[PDB]
This record gives sequence, C-alpha cells and structure tokens, in this order.
Amino acid sequence: MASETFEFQAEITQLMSLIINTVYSNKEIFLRELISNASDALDKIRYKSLSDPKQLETEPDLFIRITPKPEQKVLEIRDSGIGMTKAELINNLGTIAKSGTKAFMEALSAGADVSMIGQFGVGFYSLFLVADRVQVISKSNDDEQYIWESNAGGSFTVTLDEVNERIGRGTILRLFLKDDQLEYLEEKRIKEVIKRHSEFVAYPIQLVVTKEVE
Amino acid sequence: MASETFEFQAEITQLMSLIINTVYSNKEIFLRELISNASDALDKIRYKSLSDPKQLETEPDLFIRITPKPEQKVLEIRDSGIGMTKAELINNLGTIAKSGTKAFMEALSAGADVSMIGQFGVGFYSLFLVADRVQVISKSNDDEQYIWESNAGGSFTVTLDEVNERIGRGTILRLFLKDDQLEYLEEKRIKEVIKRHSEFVAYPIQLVVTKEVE
Ligand SMILES: COC1=C2C[C@H](C)C[C@H](OC)[C@H](O)[C@@H](C)/C=C(\C)[C@H](OC(N)=O)[C@@H](OC)/C=C\C=C(/C)C(=O)NC(=CC1=O)C2=O
Ligand SMILES: COC1=C2C[C@H](C)C[C@H](OC)[C@H](O)[C@@H](C)/C=C(\C)[C@H](OC(N)=O)[C@@H](OC)/C=C\C=C(/C)C(=O)NC(=CC1=O)C2=O
Repeated sequence: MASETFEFQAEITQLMSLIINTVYSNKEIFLRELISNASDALDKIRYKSLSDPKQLETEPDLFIRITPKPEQKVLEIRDSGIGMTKAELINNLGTIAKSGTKAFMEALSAGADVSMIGQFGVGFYSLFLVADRVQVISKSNDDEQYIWESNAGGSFTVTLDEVNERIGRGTILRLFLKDDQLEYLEEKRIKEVIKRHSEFVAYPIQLVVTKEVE
Repeated sequence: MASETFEFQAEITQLMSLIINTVYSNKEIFLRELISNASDALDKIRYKSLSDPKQLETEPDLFIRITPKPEQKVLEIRDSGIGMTKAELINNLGTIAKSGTKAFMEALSAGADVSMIGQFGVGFYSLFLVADRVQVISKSNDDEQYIWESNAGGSFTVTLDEVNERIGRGTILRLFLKDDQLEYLEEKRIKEVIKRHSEFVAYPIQLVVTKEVE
C-alpha cells in the first residue's frame, strides 16, 4: 500500500514529450516494439532456465497475449517472460540514464524515422504514440508484483500490487489509449498490424476477443 | 490479509456432498443456474438504482461474461450486478440455514430431477456438479472486495481481496472444473448450453475467447 515517486532522468522525460507530441503517422509501430520486448523477456527466462529449470514452474506456459478492454479504452500486452523486480523497475524504467536516448532524439531531429527507436534501445517509450498513460504490472520470480505507472510527466510511481490479477510470472503493459487511437481495441486492426511487422516471433501470440452470444 | 473460517450449516454441507457425489447426467444445468443468478443480481442493482442512480456509476455497463481459463482449468461467470458485502457472503453463502435445502434433497431422493434445484432456491450449489472448488469474488458498492472460497468441505473462508483484478461492482464465480468437466472450457460447448437453456436473459451474455494469431 502507498506509492513511491521517482523522477525521470531528464533526457528520458524529454523523449516522452517528443513522442507524445509527435504528429508522426506510422503509430502502429508501438505494437511491434512491445511484442518485441515481450519476446525478449521470454528468451531470458528460457535461456536462464537452461541451468535453472525450476524457474519455469511459476508459469510453465511461454506466450504473448493482447487483451483489449474497450469500456476502459485499454489495451494490454502481456508476456510470461522473466518479469522485473521493484529495483529493476525503478532502475531501468526511468531513473538511470539510457545509452540511446539522446542519440535517437538527434537522429529524429535530423529526419530519422520514429520506427528506428527500437534500434536505439528506447522502443518502450514508443507506446506513448497511442497512449497518454501506462502501467507496467510485473512479477519476477525474484520479487513480488508491483505496478509502475506514468503519464509522461517528470516523475513515475512504483506500488506493491494489491489491485490486479496475479500473474504467475511476467509483465503486463496496460496502455490507456488516446481518444483517437481506439482503433487498437478492434480485433481486425490488431491482427492486421501484428501480421505486418511481427512475422518472426518465436512465441504464440494470443489475442483475447470478447463477444456477445447471439 | 489472512482469512476467516466459517462452518457451513449442517444441511448445506449435506447438499454439497450430495451434489459433488452425484452421477447425475444433465450437469450442464449449472450454467443455467449461475447465469440466472447473475441476471438476478443485475436486476437488483438496476431496480435499486431507480431511486439511487449514482449506484450505477461504479460500473455503468450491465452485462454477464463467461471467461474460460484452460491452463488453470477454470471457468468464470461474471456479472456487474449488485454484488455482496462480506457480511452477506458469510451470511447467505453458508452459515445461515436455507429454506429449500432439506426439501430439495428429499425431493431429489423421491426421484426428483436435479435441475429442479433452482426451484428450491439453492441452485448456486449446482456448480458443484462440474467443479470441486470455487471462489466467489464479489464487490458491492457498500463494501470492499472479498473472496469467499470452498471445496465442499464443512467450512468456508472469507478473505479481503488483494490478489484479483478489481471489479467495479459485481461478482465473479471462479469454478475450478473437475478433470472430466473440461468440456466447459470449450467455446462451442459453452455457446451450445447457453442457447439451450438461457434464451430469455435480459442482459448481454459475453463469451471471452483466446486465440493464437495465425
Ligand atoms: C535486450 O534487452 C532489452 C532492453 C534492456 C532492459 C532494461 C533489461 C531488462 O532489465 C530490467 C530485462 O532484461 C527485460 C526482460 C525487459 C523488458 C524488455 C521489458 O519487457 C518486458 N515485457 O518485460 C520492458 O518492459 C516494459 C522494459 C524496459 C525497456 C526499455 C527501457 C526499452 O525501451 N528497450 C529494451 C528492449 C529489450 O528487450 C531494453 O532496454
Ligand atoms: C431472488 O434472489 C436469489 C437468492 C437470494 C440471495 C441469498 C440474496 C442475495 O443476497 C446476499 C443477493 O440478493 C443476490 C444478488 C445474489 C446472488 C444470486 C448471487 O449471484 C450473484 N452473481 O451475485 C449468488 O452468488 C454466488 C449467491 C447466493 C445464492 C444462493 C444461496 C442460491 O443458491 N440461490 C438464489 C438465487 C437468487 O437469485 C438465492 O438464494
């Protein structure tokens, strides 16, 4: 109970401003980046489990799952990857300077394509193209479940999780989509962009659709 | 944190034994009863909201939703009805003698059909036909979210909810299905039985299916 606030490294809060206020037209690349991160966290736990099998027991199923929640205008990208501890959330998701942050921005300025973001190692923030608020719910075998939240301001909060479903292991990227990005709540659109830029994913990508029984 | 244990009224733990160990063949009637209860809790909040509109604000959408969770061999029936407080869970779901409990059993003995259960006012326990463990996660506007759990023994537990997703208002019936009742995790089967016995439900019945993107 009760959150802790942290300030974002100055260049990182710069990137977010840049991304959130970026009339860019190829916004669909955010799914590519998030699915890509999901697959990377699944690789880690798998590789890591090569000499530590028990690590898998917390969730034997390796997968990636997208769940749109229309009523809340939310879209969630989930994975049963290695997950992150509270330290790593605070550490890697905000307070510590990141290698490619400044470079990408300059590249972006020189006319670079926003889809290069992933090549600069800061693709997670691409999510701010379609969303104006996000929660990173994560659970690592080495710690408890926590919620990392941000609205692209200058500070972010980390809270012990007591309000969300329990994920065996992994992360959930809960994106509160912009009022004009609701198209990513639609099954067709989602399926469309997953096929366009995510053909070589090694884990099953599951889409959760809700339908009224006729 | 930390659960409280309660004993079941003696006749009620009798009914459960009777139901769980009942070779009956028309087990699909459990969905009828649970959907029926869902629709009843939705009626209450609606009616009740006739003179207390704000009561709806906690969850403006009236609906019923079934979500099978294969990996956990779980099936959930959810509704955004009036929900129940901790008192009512302890009170109405176990400790207080119920009017039709003894009568149904006798009727069942005289050769009655198990699907009459709902007519005796004890249809909730029909769920024990396909499941051997259940959790009633509920949240009423008049209280906090709690988890009521049972395995058909002689006692049940009520715990303040800190491990499940937050439901605006309503109840979730999390049924841990029997090893031979997994057929209710299948979309076809589910859709089949909903159409068979639940044609006159006034609220949208939503089915949540998970599928791998081709
Ligand atoms: C090759 O490694 C990658 C890294 C290094 C990273 C910090 C190491 C990290 O340690 C804490 C874990 O190894 C790893 C399991 C987790 C993630 C990918 C997360 O994905 C999920 N589902 O867990 C993502 O979660 C919202 C979090 C931060 C990502 C940043 C700032 C980014 O923008 N780009 C990157 C993409 C990568 O794949 C990146 O920097
Ligand atoms: C006409 O009223 C009904 C009652 C009276 C009942 C105790 C009053 C109750 O007060 C606490 C609320 O008014 C009501 C909102 C909630 C429910 C139906 C629940 O459904 C959900 N989704 O909330 C069900 O939840 C697992 C709980 C207990 C049910 C029992 C023991 C039963 O087996 N049969 C009955 C079916 C009914 O519809 C029944 O007895």
